[PDB]
Amino acid sequence: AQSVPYGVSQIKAPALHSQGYTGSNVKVAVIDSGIDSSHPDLKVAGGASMVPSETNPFQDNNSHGTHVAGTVAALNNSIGVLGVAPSASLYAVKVLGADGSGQYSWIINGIEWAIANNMDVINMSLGGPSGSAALKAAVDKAVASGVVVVAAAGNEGTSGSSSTVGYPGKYPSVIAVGAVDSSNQRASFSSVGPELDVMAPGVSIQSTLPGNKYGAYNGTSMASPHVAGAAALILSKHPNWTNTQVRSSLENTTTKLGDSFYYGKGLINVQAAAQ
Ligand SMILES: [Ca+2]
Ligand code: NA
Repeated sequence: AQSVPYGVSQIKAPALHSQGYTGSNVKVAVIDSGIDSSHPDLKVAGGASMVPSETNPFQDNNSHGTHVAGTVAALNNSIGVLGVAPSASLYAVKVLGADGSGQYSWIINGIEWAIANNMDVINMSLGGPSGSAALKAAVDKAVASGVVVVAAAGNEGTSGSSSTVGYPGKYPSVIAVGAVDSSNQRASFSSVGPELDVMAPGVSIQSTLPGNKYGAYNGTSMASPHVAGAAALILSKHPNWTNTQVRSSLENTTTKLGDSFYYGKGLINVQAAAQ
């Protein structure tokens, strides 16, 4: 028996699945800890590792990349969960080790791989407090190249009047995603600031874990893949739309939630965005 995690329903993904739009032929790169390609509820189309220590992107030592991957694209079958874009072509771009730590060079190499490999959407459920000119140039390049780039806003909460949006989420070319719960309430951990773009469900998100398991996690890393999945649904309905058009559609059709410093534009609604 399959279950639909609440976050998939919240963003109105089942409305698109009902129409027959499930993300088919859309290439999504999950730039994270790898994806357990053996999970019965996932199909991994390819990938590459950027970790010089761990060559196999298809082994997830951390769990994170597998959980993110299941929010984007857990298969529509009789088992497990359901992803936002269950027919999307998932690619595992390993940039983080078993510790969940990476190098900025590894991340940049993963972005570059995704551009060279004609990915449609990049998800980066990662962030740090410090950016780099090379990191900015990579995200900017991916955008200029036609990629939809989505990232977690960060789990820094509030800090006075300061923005707490991490990098690369802080860059204007990236869609930075904050986290709400099932009641549309911002999660206390969710980073804030002018650079926050949209919100998605990020509290108690059930998804796939390595070794044929399922579990729930909290974080803006869990909100991000809802938006990356949403961009894959939009492209499956409108394959001729640019990344610019996908982004605008998602930002312009949100359910407004509260002050933009805390909530950005509000909650994404894929049914409205898919127009
Ligand atoms: Ca399933
Ligand atoms: Na941003």
